[PDB]
Amino acid sequence: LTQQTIISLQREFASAVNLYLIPKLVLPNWPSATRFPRLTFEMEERNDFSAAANLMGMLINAVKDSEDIPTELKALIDALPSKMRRALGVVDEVREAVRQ
Amino acid sequence: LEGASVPVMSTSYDVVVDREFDELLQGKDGLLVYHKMLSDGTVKNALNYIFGRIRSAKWYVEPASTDPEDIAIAAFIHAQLGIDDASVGKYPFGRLFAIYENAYIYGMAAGEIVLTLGADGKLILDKIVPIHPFNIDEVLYDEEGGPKALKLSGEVKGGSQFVSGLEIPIWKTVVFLHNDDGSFTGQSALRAAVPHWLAKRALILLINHGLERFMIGVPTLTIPKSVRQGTKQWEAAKEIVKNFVQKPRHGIILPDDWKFDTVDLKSAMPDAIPYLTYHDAGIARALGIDFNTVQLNMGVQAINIGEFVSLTQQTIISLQREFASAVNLYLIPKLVLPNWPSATRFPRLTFEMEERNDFSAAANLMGMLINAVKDSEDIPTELKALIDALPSKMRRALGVVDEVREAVRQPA
Amino acid sequence: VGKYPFGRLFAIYENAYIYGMAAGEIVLTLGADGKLILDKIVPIHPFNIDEVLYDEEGGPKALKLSGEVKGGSQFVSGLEIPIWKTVVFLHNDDGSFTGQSALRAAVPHWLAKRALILLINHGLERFMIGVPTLTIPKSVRQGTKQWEAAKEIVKNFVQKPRHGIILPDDWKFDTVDLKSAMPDAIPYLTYHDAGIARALGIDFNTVQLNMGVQAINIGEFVSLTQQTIISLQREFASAVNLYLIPKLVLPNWPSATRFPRLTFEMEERNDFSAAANLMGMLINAVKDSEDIPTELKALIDALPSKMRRALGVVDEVREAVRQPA
Amino acid sequence: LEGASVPVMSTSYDVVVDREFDELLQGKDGLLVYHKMLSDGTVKNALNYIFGRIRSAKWYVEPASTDPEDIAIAAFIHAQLGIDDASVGKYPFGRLFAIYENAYIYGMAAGEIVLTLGADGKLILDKIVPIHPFNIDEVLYDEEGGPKALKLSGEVKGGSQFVSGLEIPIWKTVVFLHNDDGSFTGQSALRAAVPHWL
Repeated sequence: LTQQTIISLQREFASAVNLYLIPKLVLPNWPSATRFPRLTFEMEERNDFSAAANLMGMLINAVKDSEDIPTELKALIDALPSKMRRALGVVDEVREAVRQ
Repeated sequence: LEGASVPVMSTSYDVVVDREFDELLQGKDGLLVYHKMLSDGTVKNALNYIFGRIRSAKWYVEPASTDPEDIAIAAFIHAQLGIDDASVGKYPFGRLFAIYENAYIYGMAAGEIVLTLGADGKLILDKIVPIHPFNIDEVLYDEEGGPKALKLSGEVKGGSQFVSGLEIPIWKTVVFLHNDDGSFTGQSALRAAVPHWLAKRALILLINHGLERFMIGVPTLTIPKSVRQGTKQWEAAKEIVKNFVQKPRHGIILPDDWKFDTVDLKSAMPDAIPYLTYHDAGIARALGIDFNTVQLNMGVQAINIGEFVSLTQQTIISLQREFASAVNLYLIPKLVLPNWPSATRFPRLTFEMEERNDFSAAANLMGMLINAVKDSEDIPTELKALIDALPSKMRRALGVVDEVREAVRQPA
Repeated sequence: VGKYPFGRLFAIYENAYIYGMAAGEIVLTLGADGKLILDKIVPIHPFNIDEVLYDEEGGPKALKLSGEVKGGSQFVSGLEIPIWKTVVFLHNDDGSFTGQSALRAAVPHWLAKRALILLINHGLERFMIGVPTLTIPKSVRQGTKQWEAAKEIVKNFVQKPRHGIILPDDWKFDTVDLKSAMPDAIPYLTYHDAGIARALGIDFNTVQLNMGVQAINIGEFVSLTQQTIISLQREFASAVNLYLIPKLVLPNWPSATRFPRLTFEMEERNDFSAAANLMGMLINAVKDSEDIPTELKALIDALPSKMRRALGVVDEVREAVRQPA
Repeated sequence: LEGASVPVMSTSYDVVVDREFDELLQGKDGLLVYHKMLSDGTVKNALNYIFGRIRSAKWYVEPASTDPEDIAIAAFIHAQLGIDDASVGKYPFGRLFAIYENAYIYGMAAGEIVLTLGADGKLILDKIVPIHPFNIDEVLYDEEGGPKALKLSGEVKGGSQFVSGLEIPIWKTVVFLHNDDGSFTGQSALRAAVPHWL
């Protein structure tokens, strides 16, 4: 119940960074830029980790005999309905790009 | 084919004027009461929970149909709001919720919709200018009782100038009403909490006063009839009574015809805490919260707190629908029509229903679906086909298969 | 959520629940497809209904309205609308076409609660502060310095307790002996207060909520309350099915003899774990099918009633709408 | 393509002036009350929990789209902040949270954004200079009630000189407001706790 208060404060903080800071860092380097990256966070409302970890195991088992498990697994996850996708966590394409 | 034969009429009869019978809560004097209630810790605790839960409802855009054009228009709106997993969004998204919060507290609020030319050649949302009910003189109506404009008066932020009877047409605005009864009159959610709030404040004053007389005692000094005011003896009497209260360690030396005592109150102090917390917790009950916000986790209670949080969801889901209705009626058509002048049906802002925790059972079913299509040549396609064929309860438990999100996530 | 007018119908039904009856004017316009479509519902508040007019057989034929146009442009006096231009919501119609407020049976508990809060407020002051008494010699007369001193003592006892009381030896100060502790009226107050919600057919305590020693199974009392709320859902659906849907169908299909019906999913018990498990067993059975959706829908419609209904609605109308042209 | 016809207006009516009715909590005298409340053990216990949970929220950067260019720009920002599993980050990341904490306590705070030339040729974040509400005289507004600058007065740390009415344009700053009602006026989160504290 207390998380509904604290998540509101996280949104207030993110809004200020997204409005005042990020455009000031992007425009100098990309003067034509029309849309901007956004700072955001993972929603923590309830502890569904046991059920979510079990589903993660069932997804891996399904793509196990794949010639490229990472690619097939990421494809299968993005196809899940919203509640099921979000329970596994963030598939961070920006982290992936930085780690190249 | 004929239009309406019945006009919109005021909710007025006898002492009830535009839904209100109590003179102290009529018009802008009413707004000052609701403003003062925001300084109460129990009111603020309730609004923090309610407003937090509303924003967390997993907001998304449903298209008018599965037609590719309806999907395209829905994707434009998705992009305008910055729909995302945390409902952070682009700047104006958050501003709409802040205006709706003023409507919840005061009964009505609004924003001016400002468009600009996008890089694509499309007209896009530039900003929402918030309008506070303190700065609304009145709503103006046509001859059939339909709203046509807002009349505004107030000081420009910074104190450069006063605004005096400025009129803005309704078609340039989004208007949020709380609990509209059909007359286009909003009402503060705090209305039914006023009696409990007044009672709580009066009881805290009474307990504070009682605690001093039972904690310290009321000193009495009985002296001979010969002692008159303005004597050395008289000063000594006043000094004894004063020191009893201020300097208890001092002690009291008396001649044998002077008698000191405290008033016998003839019982223990009454325990008013249960009656105080009845009125205090009653503030949150009046907003439709179905768990005790003052005792919270303390004391002997029901085993299943989760069920009382689920009961509270029926109140908060109603507020989510009220917010969505206003966006769908006032904002989305104003963003679509400039770019698609022939448009006859519109995307709708909506949310995921959160009533019960069925996640363990739903995740287990999700696993059984994946296992069934596992040896498919294209698992995503087959899985989405199988899900849309499920009976309603089973489909909805898995979550939203968001075709608009899918269209946006198309790489160019 | 729906389109704008959907929500407006629920707001009108809410007025019917509170007051006994309410109504809305149905306004149609020409759609892009050439069809007559719903334009809007104009809500009608019972404060603005003079009466229902009846034919010679006691069937309703019109509403007579009086009220002020919103914004105060003019007063409307005895305006008559035929019933066929309206949706009418009655709460608990007994067969006579007379609605009754759901709040009727709560009035006594509401009056008792208000009277008890006044009585407790008054009692709490006399037990918390005390009623001061001052006994003085017969010689002390009104309109004297001594008389003012007496009035100042009793006033200050109430207002300024830290002040203290100095008395000559033939003056006696006391508080009235009430001869017992204050009676605990909280249980009787909460009996009447919680009684307001009992009178509306709610079967859990809405005043104590989660607090105090209780039944283990709160869920069963929420299920009992569903029998009240499902009845209200049927009352709402009946009015839409009778007054609104035929008015949307007949203009476009003048020969129409049968009509679609607004309905809802029955929510009585939480059988979701068992139902989700069965759904998994059905899928596993048709898994090696060349067309799983078709075979699965065939198998589900063949299930016995309890088992079919537990899975939810197989909505053929939703399926038709979701057809891309 | 029409401009706004309605200006931003103050939340003021009768005794309510810019959201506040109690004289003892108006303006900078108000800030002294909220500062004193920080020495209360129950206030500090609550702020420790709230501020800790905010920083622990697994912060990351979402791109404007799945387009490779939008991903590239998002990666630049990710690198500027030093996004990582513990939300430790590079020096300035932590400074933004410290400034937001002042906004929560007092109602508003700010930071000056300073850029420098990076090794790659790009303009990069050099630092955020924190601005405390004790050292803000006022926000300056345009004719439509939009904020344009901050006017500052205070003593330079170390006591070298007093600064008097220094003006910084808003485009050189990040501004944090707590619970902005639409008027660009923040409010202390501690406001509703004052009666219980007394």
